[PDB]
Amino acid sequence: GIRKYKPTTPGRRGASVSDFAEITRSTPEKSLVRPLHGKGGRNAHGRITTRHKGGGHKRAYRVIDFRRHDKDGVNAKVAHIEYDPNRTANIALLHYLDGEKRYIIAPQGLKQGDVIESGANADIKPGNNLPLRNIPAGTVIHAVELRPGGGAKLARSAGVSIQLLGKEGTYAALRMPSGEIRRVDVRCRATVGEVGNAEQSNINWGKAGRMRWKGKRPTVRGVVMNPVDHPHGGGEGKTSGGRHPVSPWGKPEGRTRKPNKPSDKLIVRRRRTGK
Amino acid sequence: ALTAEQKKEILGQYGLHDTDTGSPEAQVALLTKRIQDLTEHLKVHKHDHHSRRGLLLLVGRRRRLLKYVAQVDVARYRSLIERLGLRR
Amino acid sequence: KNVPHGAAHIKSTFNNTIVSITDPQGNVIAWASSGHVGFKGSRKSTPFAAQLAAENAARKAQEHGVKKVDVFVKGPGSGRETAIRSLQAAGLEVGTISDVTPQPHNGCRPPKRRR
Amino acid sequence: MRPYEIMVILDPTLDERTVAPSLETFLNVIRKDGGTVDKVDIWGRRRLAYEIAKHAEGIYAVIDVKAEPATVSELDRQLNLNESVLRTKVLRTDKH
Amino acid sequence: TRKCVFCSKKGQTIDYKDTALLRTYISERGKIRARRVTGNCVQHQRDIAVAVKNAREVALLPFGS
Amino acid sequence: GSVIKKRRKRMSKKKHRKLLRRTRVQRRKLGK
RNA sequence: GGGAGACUGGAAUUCCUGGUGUAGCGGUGGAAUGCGCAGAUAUCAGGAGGAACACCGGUGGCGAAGGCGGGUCUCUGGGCAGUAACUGACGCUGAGGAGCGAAAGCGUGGGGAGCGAACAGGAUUAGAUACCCUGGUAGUCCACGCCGUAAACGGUGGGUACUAGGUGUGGGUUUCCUUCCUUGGGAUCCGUGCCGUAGCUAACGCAUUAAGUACCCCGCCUGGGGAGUACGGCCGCAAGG
RNA sequence: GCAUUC
Ligand SMILES: [Mg+2]
Ligand SMILES: [Mg+2]
Ligand SMILES: [Mg+2]
Ligand SMILES: [Mg+2]
Ligand SMILES: [Mg+2]
Ligand SMILES: [Mg+2]
Ligand SMILES: [Mg+2]
Ligand SMILES: [Mg+2]
Ligand SMILES: [Mg+2]
Ligand SMILES: [Mg+2]
Ligand SMILES: [Mg+2]
Ligand SMILES: [Mg+2]
Ligand SMILES: [Mg+2]
Ligand SMILES: [Mg+2]
Ligand SMILES: [Mg+2]
Ligand SMILES: [Mg+2]
Ligand SMILES: [Mg+2]
Ligand SMILES: [Mg+2]
Ligand SMILES: [Mg+2]
Ligand SMILES: [Mg+2]
Ligand SMILES: [Mg+2]
Ligand SMILES: [Mg+2]
Ligand SMILES: [Mg+2]
Ligand SMILES: [Mg+2]
Ligand SMILES: [Mg+2]
Ligand SMILES: [Mg+2]
Ligand SMILES: [Mg+2]
Ligand SMILES: [Mg+2]
Ligand SMILES: [Mg+2]
Ligand SMILES: [Mg+2]
Ligand SMILES: [Mg+2]
Ligand SMILES: [Mg+2]
Ligand SMILES: [Zn+2]
Repeated sequence: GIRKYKPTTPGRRGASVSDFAEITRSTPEKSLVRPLHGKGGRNAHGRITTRHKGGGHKRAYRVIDFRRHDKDGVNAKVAHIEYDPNRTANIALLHYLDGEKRYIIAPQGLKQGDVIESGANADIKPGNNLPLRNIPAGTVIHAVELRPGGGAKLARSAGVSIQLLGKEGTYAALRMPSGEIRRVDVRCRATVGEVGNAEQSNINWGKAGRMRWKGKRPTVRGVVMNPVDHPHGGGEGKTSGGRHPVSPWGKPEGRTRKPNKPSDKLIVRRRRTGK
Repeated sequence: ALTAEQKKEILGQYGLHDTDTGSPEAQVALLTKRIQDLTEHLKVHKHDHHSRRGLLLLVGRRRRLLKYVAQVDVARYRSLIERLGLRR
Repeated sequence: KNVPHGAAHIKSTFNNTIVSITDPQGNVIAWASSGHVGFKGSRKSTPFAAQLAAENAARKAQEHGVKKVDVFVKGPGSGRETAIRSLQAAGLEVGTISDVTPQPHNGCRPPKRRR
Repeated sequence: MRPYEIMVILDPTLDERTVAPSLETFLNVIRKDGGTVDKVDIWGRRRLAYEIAKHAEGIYAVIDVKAEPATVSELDRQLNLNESVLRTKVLRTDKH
Repeated sequence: TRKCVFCSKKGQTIDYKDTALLRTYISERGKIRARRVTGNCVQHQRDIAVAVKNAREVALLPFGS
Repeated sequence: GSVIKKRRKRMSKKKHRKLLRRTRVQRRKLGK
């Protein structure tokens, strides 16, 4: 759920925080943690290539299993649900009967002690991962591969899910969280369920400093820059920019998907805008 | 609703004699069971207002029976409260 | 093209009449409407206008060789019987008359009452 | 333990000789759960009054079980996940 | 007016299985016949109506033939 | 009784609601 | 069809994809805006999605009232009859108070097919901020809160006893006539209608489901307007109560 | 279809 802060200070008025109710353990698996460091939005040239990044809390990477392909038939039990800094969803530590320990995105409703299984023979129960071929149409799924063996790429953020609409030949038709309908190979893997932590979107961060903790630097509006800095810059007093809205690099607001991408053959229709 | 089995068990414990089903002690004990079970139901079904009205009627009845017991024999009243775990 | 036996779909509403002749597979071979026979406005809802529309579609169907027709009528208009009669008189055989006005099992809210 | 009558409509593309074994395994859920599986009447291929999942016909089975509510709901869920099952229908067969 | 055949001592049980029994109480349009026409009592008419609806869902009877 | 009686009340109520509409912002600013 | 949760069924509207096929379709009292000719309407097949549940279905059932109708399952409230096994006046009503409370509206998050305040055009007209037409946004739907009003009406507070009958219908009991056919008929208990005595009423009407004959408790009225308004206060996010 | 007022 969401816990609302009391208005004891201007910075806290209106703000809220996760109740972290699903969290069972406060520390990660040592053997599944890798180091991570901040990039500040700078690339190999040391140039800022993504603005508004830097200054966030230090965090470590939990190795998430996005393939789940080498454990068909080996059941696992959910040992813990824990917080991950690197994504909106929570993560579930699985103990396989192999004695292997792996992290997976925690689906909605998955509790400690549940049994999870993988592969063609698995039951259609939240957290079970199996080829789309064996997933009946109409089911809600997440963490879907784009290419067989490529690893889960779609529907990974907290609360999101994909609906498997149907199967025809080698392809399954999927409705994306965005609403776009697209085809994927039926050999591609998916996990049954929605993604957990769906309440996170309702959090009111409350104050500038908390976004700084999350690594977001301030965004200066174009209209308050000078012409040399931004096409919207300039003018005496307040202005609307003095021209059609453009990026800081002058690109107009239009479609930016490249024409004639090969994936255009797999896309049935694009998302609808302003429905 | 209470089954014949659950009713027999409750009456065997709180009836003042065998075959007793009508004494306030027996009735309050039956009411207390019903109420507990209905409270369990209303924890799951928050919006079942019609069944919760039934609950309030059972509560009112129990109160009146308890008021009768206290009017007749305070000793039986205190025994009944403590034996059932009621507050008042 | 040629087809010996077909179906006639007649949709008669309070404003118009639309007859279409079709193969049993549902592909339309000919059609006519009260506006296609030159009636405009309210005149195109009269039974006489349904007569002419049914006749015109029947003639166009004879061209493609239709001999016998089963008629499916819907709608609440006044050019249903007239249309059946005009199909027969224009030289088509009418086997079955079946009425298939779409009826909801309590579905979408009707538009509000006129006053 | 309450009596329940389960109607199942199976794929007509199946063979009837293999229908009976496949239902029996599906019904083990009840026997492991402590309930009974009395009668598994298998009607033959009949014409459906309307097409279901593009099928004009299907195989009707009637299964009478005494079991706990939880176990019969588990059975139905598995049945509806099976590809060969088209439509199920569970009816409690006792007063109220 | 006419009596309710299910109140008689011979009255057949009403089950959604029995397509041939239920056929008595639906029109050729497939519609459930009014009790005022059939003579059924209130209780048995309810049974018939429910049995017919269950029969339609298990595709033993049509939705409006 | 006669609808006349209802009509008298109707008018008074309607005019009051319309007055409350027109003064809504004024009542807030003067009530602060 | 008393309530709550979960799953699920078909018809129809709309859209989408693809056939067939053209030049009209749509709408009215009569028209025009509108949709088409860039391939509509119509017809056939497949897909998506939301909402409401035809027939059954009634001046019929259930609920304190508001209200409640596709099916299934799970959990759950009340009522009625029979038997008198049990308790032994434990009853009735209830100032304040608490809870429930149509629709509209409000907050946050979903959903949005159809319908549709506002809003556009078209028409009508002296004008037409309308009625009619074409569109169309909030909303209508879901989750969790808030709001607390309705001709929330039987314009009839609750409990109890008594006071001609006749006749429908819903739920139980029972005696006779007997085929034992059974809407055969009687008695009895509990609902729900119509018609009618006595009695009551200004009249209309009510009339064993009273507005009759009486007893107990509560609420409310005291000429019409001003006004269910102002002021104060309480409640509400606001509307406002 | 339309038909305001005294
Ligand atoms: Mg470097
Ligand atoms: Mg930025
Ligand atoms: Mg996180
Ligand atoms: Mg945010
Ligand atoms: Mg800024
Ligand atoms: Mg400057
Ligand atoms: Mg420049
Ligand atoms: Mg200036
Ligand atoms: Mg967006
Ligand atoms: Mg019944
Ligand atoms: Mg609900
Ligand atoms: Mg087309
Ligand atoms: Mg079409
Ligand atoms: Mg009281
Ligand atoms: Mg009071
Ligand atoms: Mg509402
Ligand atoms: Mg508003
Ligand atoms: Mg809202
Ligand atoms: Mg909203
Ligand atoms: Mg309109
Ligand atoms: Mg409330
Ligand atoms: Mg009032
Ligand atoms: Mg009402
Ligand atoms: Mg009143
Ligand atoms: Mg009275
Ligand atoms: Mg009576
Ligand atoms: Mg009378
Ligand atoms: Mg009077
Ligand atoms: Mg006044
Ligand atoms: Mg006031
Ligand atoms: Mg004031
Ligand atoms: Mg004048
Ligand atoms: Zn009967």
